[PDB]
Amino acid sequence: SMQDPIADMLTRIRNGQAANKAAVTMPSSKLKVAIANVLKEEGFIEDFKVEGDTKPELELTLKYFQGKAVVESIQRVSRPGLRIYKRKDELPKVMAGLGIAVVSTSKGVMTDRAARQAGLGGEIICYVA
Amino acid sequence: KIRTLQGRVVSDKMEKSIVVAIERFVKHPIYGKFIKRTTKLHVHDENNECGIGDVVEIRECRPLSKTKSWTLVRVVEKAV
Amino acid sequence: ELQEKLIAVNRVSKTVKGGRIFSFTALTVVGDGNGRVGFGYGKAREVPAAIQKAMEKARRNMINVALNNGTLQHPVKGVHTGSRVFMQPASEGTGIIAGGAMRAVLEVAGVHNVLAKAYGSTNPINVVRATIDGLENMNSPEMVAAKRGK
Amino acid sequence: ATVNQLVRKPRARKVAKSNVPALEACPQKRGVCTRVYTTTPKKPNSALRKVCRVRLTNGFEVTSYIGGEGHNLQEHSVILIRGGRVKDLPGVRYHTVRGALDCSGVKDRKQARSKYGVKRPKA
Amino acid sequence: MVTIRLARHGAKKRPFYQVVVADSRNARNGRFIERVGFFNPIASEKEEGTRLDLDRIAHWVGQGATISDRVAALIKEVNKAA
Amino acid sequence: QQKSKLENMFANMTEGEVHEVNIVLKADVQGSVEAISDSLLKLSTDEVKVKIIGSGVGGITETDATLAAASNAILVGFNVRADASARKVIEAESLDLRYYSVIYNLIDEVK
Amino acid sequence: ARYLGPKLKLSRREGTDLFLKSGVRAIDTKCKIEQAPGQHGARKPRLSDYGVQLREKQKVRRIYGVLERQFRNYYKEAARLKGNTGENLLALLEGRLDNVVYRMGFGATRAEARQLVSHKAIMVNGRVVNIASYQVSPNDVVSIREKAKKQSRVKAALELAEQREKPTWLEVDAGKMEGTFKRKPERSDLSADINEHLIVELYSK
RNA sequence: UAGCUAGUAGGUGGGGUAACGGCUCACCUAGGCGACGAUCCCUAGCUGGUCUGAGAGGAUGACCAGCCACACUGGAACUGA
RNA sequence: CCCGCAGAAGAAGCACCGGCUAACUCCGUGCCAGCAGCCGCGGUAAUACGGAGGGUGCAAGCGUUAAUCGGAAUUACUGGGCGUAAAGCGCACGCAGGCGGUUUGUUAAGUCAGAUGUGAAAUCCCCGGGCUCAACCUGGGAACUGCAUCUGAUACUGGCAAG
Repeated sequence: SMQDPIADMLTRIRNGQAANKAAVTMPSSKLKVAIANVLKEEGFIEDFKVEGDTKPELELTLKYFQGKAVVESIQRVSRPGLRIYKRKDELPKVMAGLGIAVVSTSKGVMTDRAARQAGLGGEIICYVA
Repeated sequence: KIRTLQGRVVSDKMEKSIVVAIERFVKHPIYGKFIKRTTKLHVHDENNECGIGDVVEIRECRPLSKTKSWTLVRVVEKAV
Repeated sequence: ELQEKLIAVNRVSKTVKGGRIFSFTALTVVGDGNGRVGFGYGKAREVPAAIQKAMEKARRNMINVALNNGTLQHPVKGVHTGSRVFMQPASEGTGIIAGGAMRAVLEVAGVHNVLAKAYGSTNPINVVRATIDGLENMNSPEMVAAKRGK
Repeated sequence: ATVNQLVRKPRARKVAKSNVPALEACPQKRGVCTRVYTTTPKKPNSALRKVCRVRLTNGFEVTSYIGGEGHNLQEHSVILIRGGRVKDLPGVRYHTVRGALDCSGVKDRKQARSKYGVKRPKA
Repeated sequence: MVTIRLARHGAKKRPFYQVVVADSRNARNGRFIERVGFFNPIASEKEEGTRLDLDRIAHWVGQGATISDRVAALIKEVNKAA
Repeated sequence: QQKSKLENMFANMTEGEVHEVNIVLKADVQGSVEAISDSLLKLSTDEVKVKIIGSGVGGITETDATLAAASNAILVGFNVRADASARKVIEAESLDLRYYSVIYNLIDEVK
Repeated sequence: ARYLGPKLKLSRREGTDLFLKSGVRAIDTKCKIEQAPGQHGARKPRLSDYGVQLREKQKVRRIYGVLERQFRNYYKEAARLKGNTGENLLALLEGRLDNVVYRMGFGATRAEARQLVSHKAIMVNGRVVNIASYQVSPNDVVSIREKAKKQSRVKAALELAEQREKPTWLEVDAGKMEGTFKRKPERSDLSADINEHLIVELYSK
């Protein structure tokens, strides 16, 4: 169901990257926008966008360099059925630090790199490769 | 004030006694799943105060019976 | 610089109208010592005939694998048919410590450090290619600067 | 598969029952060896082998294989039993010790003296 | 009785005592409150070998603990400032 | 042991004396077991053959009662007492425990 | 805890010069090296992938004259020590007292170097040392004592020691019949033909 | 093994213990525990650790040290901090 | 612990060698006698038995057996399957339980930060020291992944309120 709409968007990317589709449309939210902001910040997606008032729709433009996709893989780590939380140095690094995780800390939604520098962690979302 | 827990009434009238069903969230050591655990504890009461359909604050004390080593202080609202 | 070697040889059977005729197939993997990983299987009625075609086919279909110094850039998962291969970089650690079938592909690629532990099926012909697929899909921190950075 | 299923009932492990019914945390045992029989091997092979029904000190009666060429074992004189399983005469889960207690070692043997209780000859 | 005393944890034919504050009713290597220092009576002529913290024992002396003839002798061997 | 068994030079006895009686003996003193056994072999005859099995140095034991359990035999002692672990075995399975002060009363009953 | 048998059989079975027959002469000439490892050694040199892993360990053990149980500790010590595990293996073996006695040219062979060290004729920093496995560290000076000095065993060794490589990591000296360990030997200064990656592999499984 | 508990659960008063208490009595009320496994059955001292394992875990509880229980079996009291 | 005396003198065995698995021929025996951890050898050329020669591994130890883990991703939380190999209840409605769209305010339980106390010592690990080296012993440090309390952070989950 709509139950887990965070992991929906992670599947929307991988299907869009596999299918070679440019524009991907979906529902919007508070955390839903802030995850996509971190994807553009490091430089994975091309750009994020929102359009609407009563029912805003999250439009994520997908970036492509070669014929192969930009993002290698994106998977839901922490899920409704089982949550994962990481303190300060317990925060795991993906592919020897290459790429970024997405981690929701107290001050805001950050990466595994940025969470180490500030000196505070929280609920990990997903691993961007 | 001394440390407290957020447990609810659960038993109405035990003839000048009151149990407190305490909910809590704990990470399971092996799998890492978060299961709700229920800690039922006997508490001493005064002047037949409010019973079930309420949530009652709790604090440690000298045991006035077998087990029953806690005392109440404050209760949220009235009806369930 | 050719640095070529065989993994294993396995006798097979046909069983025609007359009777059983046995062929031979030798798996081989090759490399230049710094990337350029390649392999070949082939078959023949003799042992020295089959190994020749294996080394001959190993020259073509050769692709670059990106390494930091003498180690992997990161840990990478790779699968082929029914085999499942993991690996960890482990910088200058103990090194080239692994069993046959996957021993050849690592040492000739250039790695003198990374740990294997191949799960699932451990068939000599399926355990190879899971490396080359798992090393091809692996990307380089310098040349991923297209997507990375800006 | 699902985590919430495994929270109710955790993962089960097989007890892995031992292949030595004597057990008692005992490497070797002894037993009375009442009758020494001669029985043919399994389906694939053909031979005549020396095997005896050994009543152990614990109470359990169990058959035991006699290694080496020939033996003086029979009726009385309690023998030691090393154990371990080799499959040939159906039912055998043990081996007798040679050169221990009352049991004689193999005569005129030179290689593999540790096995079969053969002493080093004076040279 | 709270007492400061030397427990032998070293080796056979090579003693290494451990000066420690414990109850007299407890065993030598048994239960104790807490360690203070160490004294090897073998050792050699060198910078280290005898160490003892007078700030810790003098606390326990004030609380009502007695001192054995050896612990006293080791305090009066090393002195305080010397 | 090898000589006595091979001495017959045949797989069995030539006649019907094969029927025999077994005995189990443990005497408190070491001097007797060797001495009286010689006198116990004097009463032996061609018809019925009697043999001693596992002569003991003293008392009684688990492996001794087990020795009489495998092959049916009388368990006798010049002088012996039953151990706590010995009584449990003797009382359970069907056996016979008889101790004799003198060797004469023994030499008569075995016969 | 020593071999005592034929030293050239260890050289033959490996198929490499262990420097056990050195002493007075050198460079073999007469040998029968390799070619018949056993009685049926003239059979083809084809050998398993596992066997060449063990064959490397035996080469290093038969050079330095170390047993598997004593040699198990050097891998365990080299693994726990930092940096490369293979480089630490030969570094701990190179720091043995018998070998440091052999490198300076006191003993004409490696077994003879262990031989002389056993007799309490070698003295580190003044004090005598019996054990050949004594670990030599930086700034340690090692020398022959006054008793049994200038003997034909030690004198002939130091004469022909000049004809060898002459290692840079320790000073030969041989003027007053003494030696000094300058620093820990480099990777380039040892090994070369003997590989550390092959021996380091065997312990992983 | 799905139902298990009459001093059983709680109160009041009295007695009791060095000390709170069904600790032990009288009376009063009908509760208490339990699917988050009560009760019953089988086995077992527990822990720092030991052994194995890349880790997670698994097995284990000699020696060393902490706590507990026991002192031929069963039961009870005295002396004394 | 040190010094002297005499002389190679007083001191090496055990398994194994068909593949797995480092290490081979001959002789004898001929589905006999035996080997064997697994798949298997022997019925007249046995590198698989027995002996011999040779060899390999290891050493005052070497084997067998028993015992636990590893291998075993073969109870798989990390880290597996469920069309045809072992496996989706015959199907459905559903209580407890698990989980839940999206917005604002709030609470600060879960979560995260910092501090304090405790987590005995030993042990393990790291850097040193002392027994001729080592085992052993030992200084300090690290760690003890923990639990509790107190003061903060409010993204996410939960509670509560209005949507």
